[PDB]
Amino acid sequence: MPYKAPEGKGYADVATHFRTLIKSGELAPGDTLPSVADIRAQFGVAAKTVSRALAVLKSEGLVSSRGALGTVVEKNPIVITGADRLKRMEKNGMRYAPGE
Repeated sequence: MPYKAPEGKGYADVATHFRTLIKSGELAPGDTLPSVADIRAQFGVAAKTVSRALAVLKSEGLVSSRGALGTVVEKNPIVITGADRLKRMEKNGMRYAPGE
């Protein structure tokens, strides 16, 4: 784990990279949130910034406060009914992390 420092980005980059964690990451939907340390290296972001995007990850990263198993990532599947919402047909459809 390389502690990757945030050069000039906020909780947008983490929200973006968290969408990857939820894919294969180890943090699939149905698993509970890791400590900020895991994010801190995966997200080249500040160790407070994870806790920032987390409030977005309720809709975005699919997480919800679950007072049983803990802060488990299965809240609200992002409104994806097409590739437009996730890939955006405005921009080029180049390779994204398909198994990270």
